[PDB]
This record gives sequence, structure tokens and C-alpha cells, in this order.
Amino acid sequence: MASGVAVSDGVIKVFNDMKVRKSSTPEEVKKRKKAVLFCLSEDKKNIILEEGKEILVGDVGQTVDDPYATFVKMLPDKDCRYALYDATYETKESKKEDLVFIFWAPESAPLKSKMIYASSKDAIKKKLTGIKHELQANCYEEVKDRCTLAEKLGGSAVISLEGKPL
Amino acid sequence: MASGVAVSDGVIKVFNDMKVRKSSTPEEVKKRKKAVLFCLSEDKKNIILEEGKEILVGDVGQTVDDPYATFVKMLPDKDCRYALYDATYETKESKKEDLVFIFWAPESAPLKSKMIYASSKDAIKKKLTGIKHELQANCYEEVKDRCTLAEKLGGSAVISLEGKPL
Amino acid sequence: DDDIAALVVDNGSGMCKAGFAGDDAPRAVFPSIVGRPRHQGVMVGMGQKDSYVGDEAQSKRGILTLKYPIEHGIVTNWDDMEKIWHHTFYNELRVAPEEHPVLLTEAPLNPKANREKMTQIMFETFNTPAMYVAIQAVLSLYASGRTTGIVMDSGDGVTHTVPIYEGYALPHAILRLDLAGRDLTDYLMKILTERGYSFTTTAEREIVRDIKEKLCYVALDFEQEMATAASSSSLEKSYELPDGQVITIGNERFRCPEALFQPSFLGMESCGIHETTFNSIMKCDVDIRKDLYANTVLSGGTTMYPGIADRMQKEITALAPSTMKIKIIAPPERKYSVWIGGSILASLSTFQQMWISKQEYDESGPSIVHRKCF
Amino acid sequence: DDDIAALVVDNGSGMCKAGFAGDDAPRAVFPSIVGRPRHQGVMVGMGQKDSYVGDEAQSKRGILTLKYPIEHGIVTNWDDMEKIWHHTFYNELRVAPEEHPVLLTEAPLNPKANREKMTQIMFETFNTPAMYVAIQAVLSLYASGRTTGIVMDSGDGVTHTVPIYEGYALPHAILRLDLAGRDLTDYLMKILTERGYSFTTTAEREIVRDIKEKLCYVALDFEQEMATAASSSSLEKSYELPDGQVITIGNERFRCPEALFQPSFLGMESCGIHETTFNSIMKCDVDIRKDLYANTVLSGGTTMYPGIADRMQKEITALAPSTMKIKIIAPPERKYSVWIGGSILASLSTFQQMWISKQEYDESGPSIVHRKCF
Amino acid sequence: DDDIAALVVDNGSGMCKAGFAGDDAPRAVFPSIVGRPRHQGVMVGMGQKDSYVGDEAQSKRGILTLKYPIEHGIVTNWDDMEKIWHHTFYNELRVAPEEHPVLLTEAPLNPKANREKMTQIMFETFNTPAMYVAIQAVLSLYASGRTTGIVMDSGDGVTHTVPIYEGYALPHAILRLDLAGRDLTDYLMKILTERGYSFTTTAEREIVRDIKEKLCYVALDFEQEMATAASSSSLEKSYELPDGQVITIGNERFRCPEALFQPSFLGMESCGIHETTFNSIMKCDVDIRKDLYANTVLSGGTTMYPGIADRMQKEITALAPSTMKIKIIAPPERKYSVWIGGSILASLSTFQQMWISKQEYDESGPSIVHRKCF
Repeated sequence: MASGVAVSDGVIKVFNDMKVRKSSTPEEVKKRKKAVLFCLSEDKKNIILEEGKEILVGDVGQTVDDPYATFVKMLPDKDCRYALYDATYETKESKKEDLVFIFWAPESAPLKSKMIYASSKDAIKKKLTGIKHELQANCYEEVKDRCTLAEKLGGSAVISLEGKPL
Repeated sequence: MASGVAVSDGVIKVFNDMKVRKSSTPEEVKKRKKAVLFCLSEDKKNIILEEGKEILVGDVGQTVDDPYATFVKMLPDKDCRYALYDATYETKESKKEDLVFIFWAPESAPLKSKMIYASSKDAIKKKLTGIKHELQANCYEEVKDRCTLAEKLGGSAVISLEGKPL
Repeated sequence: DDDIAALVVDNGSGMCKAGFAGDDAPRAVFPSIVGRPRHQGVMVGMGQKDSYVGDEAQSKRGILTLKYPIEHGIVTNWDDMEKIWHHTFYNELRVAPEEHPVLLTEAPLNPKANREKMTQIMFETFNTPAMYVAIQAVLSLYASGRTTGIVMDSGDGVTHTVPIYEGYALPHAILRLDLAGRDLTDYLMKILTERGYSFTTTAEREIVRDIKEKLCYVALDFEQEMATAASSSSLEKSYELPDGQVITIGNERFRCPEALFQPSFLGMESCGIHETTFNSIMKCDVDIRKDLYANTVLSGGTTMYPGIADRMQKEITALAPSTMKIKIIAPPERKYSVWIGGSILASLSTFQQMWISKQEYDESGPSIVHRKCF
Repeated sequence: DDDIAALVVDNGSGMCKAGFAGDDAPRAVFPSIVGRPRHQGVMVGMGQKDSYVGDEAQSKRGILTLKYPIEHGIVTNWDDMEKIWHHTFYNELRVAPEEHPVLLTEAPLNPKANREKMTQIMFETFNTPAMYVAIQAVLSLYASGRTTGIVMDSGDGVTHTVPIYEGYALPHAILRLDLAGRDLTDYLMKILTERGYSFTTTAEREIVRDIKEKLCYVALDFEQEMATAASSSSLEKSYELPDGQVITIGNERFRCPEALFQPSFLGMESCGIHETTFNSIMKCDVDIRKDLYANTVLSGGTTMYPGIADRMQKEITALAPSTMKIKIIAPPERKYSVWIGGSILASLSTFQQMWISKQEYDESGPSIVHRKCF
Repeated sequence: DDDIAALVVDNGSGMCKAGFAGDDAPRAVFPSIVGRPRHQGVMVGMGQKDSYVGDEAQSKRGILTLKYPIEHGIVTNWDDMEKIWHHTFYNELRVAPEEHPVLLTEAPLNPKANREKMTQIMFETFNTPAMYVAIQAVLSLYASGRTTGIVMDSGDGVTHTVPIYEGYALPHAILRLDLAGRDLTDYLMKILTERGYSFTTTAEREIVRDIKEKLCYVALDFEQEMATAASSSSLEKSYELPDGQVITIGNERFRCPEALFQPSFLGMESCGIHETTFNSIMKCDVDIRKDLYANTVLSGGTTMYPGIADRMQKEITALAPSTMKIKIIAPPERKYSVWIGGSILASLSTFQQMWISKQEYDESGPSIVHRKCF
């Protein structure tokens, strides 16, 4: 196989928004998307962004202090989805942000949807024009764990994934 | 390997002669040795000077106008020998003289004699107490060519190796 | 956040870094490499998009040709340099250049032709509202709160000696030495290999970098130390490899830093760098030489090896005539001192008055940068 | 016979060899492998005597664990190494060590700890009257009768680049590459398998070695050659298998050597070895670079593939800036040149003066080897 | 050949030279450096014979300490100086000192203690039959056929200003400036490096010397010239490197000579050398000042840069009060003028009467040199 899907312009539009931040005032800094969920719409002809499911950085201040947990909750092994998440982590000087694509490809997910997803990773990153780092898990425990996110970092120079878990 | 031969006093005796010139009158200026051939005598225990083969500066005036050619003729790749030759060249002001040791180590020469010679270069120059410049060729064309002698000089400020060839 | 946080971009041969004002150190550090097709690309389907900047390119070194935008503190190829600035703002910092003004660092005695042109690119290519050019050695001396002295700067890519008197660097006291930080990393791997460990590919070169900050040590006395090393005992020191094996380093703990001090191990006939600092002092005015000894500052990249401060005192004492005091200035934040000096004085309010603006460049032109400094 | 014929032992990763002085090549060549129980020995009655050195062990590879006494030119495990020396004198050479002094070869830039200890074992373990340590690259340049130059050495087990000026090797111009001779043999079998021939057991690995000297060829131009190969015609070349079948090799004739030149076929992102030689020259002093081109020597293990000399000229010309002469030194006895250089200068009489003796070791100790060389 | 050809030895800070009478220039020129062990000799087997004089030592600079026998026109260490004379006769000239008398040059206002001792060494250490001491500035004015005037001498190692009236130098009009020829070569390399070319080792320092005679140019007007340079066009000029690359020099063509004229580029607060010549004239008697302008002579080492004559006229005109004629004396053989003046008047016959002989020294002693001159 090679590249299951060709692109519907939707992913690029939302990705572009994340890349420039699309923010100035305090009002929209908190409306910036820490994480976004991507999936392929029915017939799987096109790849798009899911309106219903997304994670905002403003949430940590607004009401939820663990964005990387909500993501775990809204990503059942029951459904296979594509996602972009901002690392937003501290390494003993200050904190930056690594763009990471999160692949959720649970083996146990319904075969019909999951199989196209699995085969489409080359096609999905094909439009990603090579992505920096990636995290992939097929189960809740790997997605849930702090260490998997920290593995990317290196793990010997990171005391605080979110300023508290490590 | 390190130093195949230890010295037999013969080389130093002839070298010393070249160093002071051992000349005063017009009679012995022409008997000065432009080039001398050195070889190691049988068993290769000792290093000496060859009585049979040598080149005199007086030759240019006496009968042979190209000493650096006779040397080419009397140095077959067929025999491997050690030699000292005086540069005697003109650089656009006047002419001086650079002491150069000429190593004749043809690959194609009989292996038995040549192999000791090759291994003995550190030992032969060991008694030379470090020598200014050296020319080495394993074939007639490199020894024959004017340019190799001129390379030592620099080559951008020498119009006449022997007052005519360049 | 909002007024003009000041984006600072620090450039060197390698291991470049950037951040925001008010910070105590830079937020992000990345490799300086650019890659395009090499050896016809390595087979099957060549043409694609290739111009990788960052550490993603490091893996891709075998299939992409790497060109250095910066060669030992200066920029020869601008095309590679532009990619780095694009990538730093949009991909590494992840902050819009338009809201925040950018400060660019420079190597001491930076050529005049380059200085006018870099300013030119910021104003038209990225439309940046404000920018400033600073010297890494000047800031490090400045950071200690001392304006009179001599600074030996260990850059992330290049090491420069720049004695500074009243904000002015001495042109007759500055020399360029090419061994600083990235080069040592290559060297550390090279000696590690000699003992009996396998390094044959550029991919695992990066791994020794981790080794460098954790395991590089400087001995109080090198020759005495060598004798101790042969018996082993407690000399061997543990280290973590991603796979699980631990590579033990015993007499290599002190020998690696020694290459700067003793180039002969490399195969160089050149004088040691500490000695090189001494030559600059000899050339300098005799009356201020005593002051210079008390004004010495150690900052940057690889000066953070432990025991280095102890070694410096010994060699300088042997090099110096005698009968006088030698004092070394040691700032806690010496690794980030170069970046730190630039970060703090970029947003106070009275630094607003001093900024070189885009609007000014349009009027006077390239000539403006020479005119307003001092 | 009698005075001190000089026993020369040549050590490397594999395919070690030995002989007597006055010879034009070594008398015997053997594999470097040592075996002890693996996988509990393979069933029924385990304990026995196992430590096999030589090619008898090769058959026994499945039931014995093989450890390499020499890893890429250096010795990590001495216990395996001792067995090789015992076996070489008593079983391979079949000459008493006591009458004849032994010369041991070394890899370039051999670590200091090993150098003192190897000397130590000869004097006490085997009571040898005399011994000497030599470098394979030095002798090969030396053999051609030239002291100034750069030698690319194809070892029987490891390939090292060692530019030599006045008997001194350049530490800053030497790199270690692990593909030399035994590794190619593994590789040749690997590509042979791809076409459609069955190789699944280590027992028949040795068979391709015979194939290597008889059938390895180098093409004048690789890509043009590939097009010619598809049609077949006269490209296919006959070879003898012990059983009777002949395995025909057509486009594999030139492709195998190419792996050294073009590592990409293997799956390596690493630069070609010929290119690697070029990097050493770039690092070297500019004035002597022209001399180096005329001083290049090809010697050892697998350089004896025909057409290799023709290929080298082409790549170097493309790699080099241009406008200058490139000359390659080709000694007829290049395969045995490494051993040959050591054999001749070990018994003349004035080499008696220079020998390191057992009696001297007892007095000074391990320190003596460092002190008398140069 | 035979009567007493006269061996002339010319001494300075560096780039010393020698020859025979009747010549139009010296036969041989060599570097003035002496080397002995530095940094313990660089490893493995130290003690040997080391005291190298000539350019063979230049390569050996990294492993040998260099001491200057001559510091800016004077000799402080005699041990180094003796080696130079031994090497010059026996190795460089290749002529026996015994047949040919030797003439030694001296710096203007040479100290009295040195003058008696140098004479002392020639008579007893080398047993030379005849010798004479001459001044480089005196001969250059003398060469033009003019005894009244002021000579600016560009030495091979040191530049001295020596106005001469009737064979007598003016003690109150002579100043010592340390920038002459070798120093410029160091400087040329230093600015070349700034543009973007790699110079980090003393070995390639010699290479720029070749660059100096071929590529050093002087501009008619420096500031106007700088503006022309930015556009490039035809300013860039080709040069030959031994390896093959050509280093292009554009605005560096005129800027290098400028350092003598404008020390500020170096980092010196000192007045330009041309100005320094002017100060000597100001101090001088007013009546003869007009004569001095018409009596100016340019000779030696680096005055042979083209365009230098044109530049001198401009600066002197600006420096001078006005209303008068300024004339510059330009001898074709100005580079060799210092040596040339000494060579010709050493063998006529009436110069026999004037020679200071070995026999005379034995009688009167050291006192004799002061007594017979004038």
C-alpha cells in the first residue's frame, strides 16, 4: 500500500491556524487550540477536522487543569482518530512547544473505520510535509501515561511534564 | 619498521667534501661533485659511495651541457640507488644551490635490492641529520622532467632551471 | 506578553538558541544545519522538497547535503540563513514576529558588508518592527557588572577572545580559534572510539552531546591524574545510553577538555587556547595588565565542565610573570550568560528610545546602523 | 634457518597470517575465530574440551560460540588471543618460537594500555628471545620506497586510512572504516542469494571466499555497465562449486566492489570509502596536497580485484578540484605488501642492534617499548 | 672568483639575505628564526638535536620554540646569531668564508657595546680575513648618487627613518618604527581571514608572503577607492594557491598598505609612518628643508608595492606647508638597493686600503673599529 487518502483542504486550514496561533489579545490566547481532532468523513474520500471534539489551552486556566487527560477521555480505543497536540512542557529553563501529531490507532477499534486509518498514515503525513515528532498508542494506558510524552523530550532533563505530574 | 641501516662512515666522508666544496683553484672547481651516487654494499650492512657513478659540475663546461639528464641515463628503474645532487639553478636575480637528496626508489626495480632501500630511507636520512629538500621518483619520466626539480623552488619565479629548459 | 517581549535570536557555528525578555535563559536551542540532495538522493523517486533546518535534518544527514549558513561566527550563504529565521519563529519559538521585536547576536569584529545586509533582510523579508545587533563577548563582561576586562568566550560553535575596555573591543587583542563546543563533541566521540566502542555513523554523533554535559570533567593536574587512571578503581563513571548499555569512561573524564589546553593530542602544532588568551594580554597596555587579571570572565557553551575553573587558575599562574594577584569572575549562569545579557535590556521603556526601527531604515537606508551606535 | 629467521604474526579482525624472513609472502593464512559451548552445546554429553582456533572451528560454529579476539584491529579479550599464538606456532607454522624471534603487527593509533601488555605476554608466557611491533600502513608506503604520502589500506579484516609523513602517521587524518575483506565476503553471499541461489547456513559462507578472489571485478563506469548487464550476453561468468554445479554471475561482477564506493546499496547513509580518503586530504596541509596525490598507495586483502585501479582514478578525478596530476602507486605484490614489509627487515644484522629483547624488558619493564622507538 | 669576491651578510628582524660582489642583487634570502624544544617537544622520545635556522624551521615552529636573534634591528642573543652565520656560509651561500671577506650590515644608531663584540666574533670564531660594517639607510641614499637628503627605509624586518647629511646621520632626526615587511605579511593574513578565509596555523602564514609581492597595491585616493570596491566589478583580482583554489582579493588590494599610513585600522593610536618622516623634517634645520624634499629616497623590502610612489606624493603635499616643489627619487632596483650598495664597493682595489683586517684586530683590539671610520 502507499497513501490511502488525498486531502480535502480542511486539515490545512485548521493546521495553518495553529502554526501562526491566530492570536493577539488575552481573549483569544486562551481560545488557542492545544489539541485538535482529525478524522476522515464518511466514505473516507476526504480528511477533515472534527467540530465536536477539540482541546483549548485556555481550558487549563478556564476550568480544566489537565488537557492531557481530557484527550485520554475523548479518545476511546472504540474510535480511531487523527490528532494534533501541542507539547507545552517545561524543561528546567522555561517552556516552549513541540508540534506533535498524535496517532490514535487502537487495534481493538472497529475494524472497518480503523483499517482505513491505519493504511492512511503515509497519506495523512504526506500532507503534513514531514512532521517533527510523533506519539502513537493503540491503548488507553500508553496515551494516559506521562512518560510517553516525556520519551520524546529525552526524559533525563525534564522535571515537570505539566509543571506537576513528573 | 624504523631504520634499516646504521652507517659506514663513507657517506659522511663524501658528504663533508661537498659541504666545504674542497676547492680553491680553477682546476678543482670543475672537479666539484654536482651529483654523487650512494648505495648500500652487498649484505647491506654498510652504506657507502659508488666510485663508478658520479656527476661533476665541471662536466657542463668540459663536455656535457646537461648534468641533469646524464643522471637520468645512469639511474635505471632497474637499479635502486641513493643520490645527492646540487640544485644549481637560476631564480631571476642570480643563482645559488640547494642541497637535495635524490631518492631513486623505482617500484619496478629488482625487489631484493629495492626492498632494503625503501625500508632504509629513515635510516639513511637519520645520518643526514634532517635534509632541507628532497626529490623522489620511481620512474624515468619524473626524474627526467624539469618541472619536478622546479616544484621545490616554487615554480612561479624561475625562468631557467639550467638557464635554458624552462 | 503585549508591549514588545523582544525575541532574541542567537547565532553561531552551531547549537543556536532563542527566547523572550525577562527570562533567565533561552527557551529553545536547535542545531544549525541545512540539507538538500546528496549522492543523487540515495535512490527511487528524487526531486521532492528538501531544505531541512533543525534536528530533524540530523537524521536525514546521510541523504541530504549539509551546508553551514554560519561558518565560524559569520554568514556566507544567506539562502540557508533565511530558512533558519523562518523556522525559528514559525516552528521553534511558535510566536509571531510581528508582535515581538527581534534582537540578533554577532561575532566580534563582524565584517561591514554583512552588517548592513542583515538589517536589510529583517525590514523587508520579515517586516519586523524593531531589531538590534549585539556582541556575545561584550554582554558577558557586561553581565558580571564590569566594563573593564578580558573575556574568554566559549561559544556554542566558535571561541573568541575579546578584551573589552569601556564598551570598546580591542582590534589588536582579538584572535579567532575554531574549537568551542560542537567540535569537542566530535572529538569526545573520536577518543571514545579508540578505547573500544563502535561509532561509524553520524546518527549516533548526537548521543555523545548528552555525554558531554554530564561526563566532561577537568582535572586539577593532568599528568598526576594520568597515573591514577591506569589502576582504574573509582575513576570509571557510569552513563545512560537510550538502548540500555552503559559506556564507562575512566581516564577520558579529564583528557577530553585537555584538547583545548593541549592541542598536540589532536595532532596540532598550535599553541593552547589558554595560552592564546595570554598573548592578547602581552600585546595589551602594560599599566592595565594587573586590572585585566582581576577582570577575567568565563562564559558560554562548554565552560560548564566541572573543575574547569580550578584548571584555569593553575595555567594562568604558570604563564604569568608572578608577584601578583589573579582573580577569576564566575557567574552562576555562565552557560546562558551570552543570551541572558541580551534578553533583559530589551523591554524596560528607555530601551524604546534606543531601538532601531523599520521606519528609520526606509528613510536613511543601510547607512543607519553605523551611525547610531555610540 | 638458524641465525633468527624472524617469525612474523599478522593480526587483524579476521584472516590472520604468518611466515619467515627472506620470503616474498606469508607461508600460512588462517581464520580468527574462537569457540566454546552455545545453546547448551546442542545435546547429549556436554562438558568436553572446547576452544577451537583456526578453520576447524568454522564447521563447528553452529555448536560453539565464537568470540572475536580482535575487534576491528584491537584486542579486547586476551584469553582468546593467547590460544591463537599457541596454535599459530605449534600447529600452523610448525616451528619452535624459541629459535625464531616474533614480530607482531598493529593497527594505526593502537591504544597505549594494550601496547605495554602484549609485550608483557611474549616475554613471560612464551619466553620469546626477541619481538617488534609494526604498523601495516607504514610498511605498505615504505614498501613502494616512498616515505611521503597517503595509504589506503585494505586489511584482511579492517580498512584504515593512514597518511604518513616521515615515518609519522597523522592523528588528525586517520579514520576507522569497518568494511574491508571478510565483511565483503558476507555481502557477496547476501546479493548472490537475492538473484535465486540458496545460502542459509554459515558452513557454506566460506565457499564464497573462493568466489571473491576469482570473480570480483570492478567496472570502468558503474551506471553504463548496469545497462549492458540486462541483455546478459557475455556478462555471465563461470565458477567452480565443490559439488559440481556452476553458479553464474553476470551483473554481480562489478556491483559487489561498489558497496565500498556506494554504501547506499547496503542501507547505509554513510559516505563512500574513497570519499573518506578525500576528507583526510582536505584536513591535511594545502602545500603538500599535490605531493600526496602522486604518493597514493593501494595495498592489502581485497584491493586485488581487477579493474579496481581503473575505478579509483575516475572517482578521485571527480572528487579533486582539477588542474592537477593524480598518480597511483601500484606494487605487484600489493596483497602481501603488508606482511612483506615486515618480513624482509627482520634478519639483516643491523636489525640486531635495534631488536627489543627479553633481557631488556626484565630491567626497565613495560615502559621500555615507548622509550626506544624514534 | 679568487681575489676576494666579498661575502655580504644583511641582517634585520627577519628575511635576511647574502651574496657576492659585482652582483646586481643578493643571491639568497632566508627567514631569521631559531628553534629548540617547546611544550616538552610534543611527545615520544625527546632530547635530540634542535637548533634550526632557515625556513626548514618554519614547518617545525609548532614543535620548536623560536627566539629572535635580532629584535627590531639589534642582536640581544649571540648564541642564535652564530648559528645563522654558520648556516649562511656553509649551507645557504655554499662558499668557504676563508677565501671571501664578509661585510656585515647594521641598523642606524647601533649601540657601541654590540659593535666591538660582533667584530670580535668574526676574527676568532670564523677566522675571517676581512670584514666591514655598513648602514642600510646610508647606502640607499648613496646609491642614488646623492649625499644630502632623507631616506625612508623599508627594511625586510624593521623600518627606520635616517636623514643623511655628508655621510653623517642625524641623531635628533631618527625614529624607530616596528612595522616594515614581515609584520605586514602577518597583517595581510589577518584581514584576509576577516572576509571569510581559513587561517588558523602558522604553517600557512608563509603562503601569504607570495601574495604580498604579487597582490599588494596602493590606491591613488583611499576613501574614493572604498566606494568603488563595494560594487566589486573588476576590483577582484586572481591569485594562485599551491592546492589549486584561488583566493580572490577585491578591496583588500589597497587597504593592506594603508595600515602603515593609517595605524587606526590595527587598533593603534599612533601617527602614520609617512607623518613620522615629516616630524623628522620639522626638527631639522629650516634652510635645508627645501633641499630635503628634492632629496627623498624610497628603498627596501615592501616599498615595491605598485602605486606606493603615487600615494606618497599626495600625503606629503597635504602634510607640507605648500608653495614648494616636492620630488621623490625612484631607483629601479629599490628592493635590492640596501644590499646592492654594499656589494659593489667591496672589491675594486682601493677598497683594499680601507679594509679592517684580522691582523689589525690582534694588535689594537676591539678599540680599532671606532678609530678608522672617518
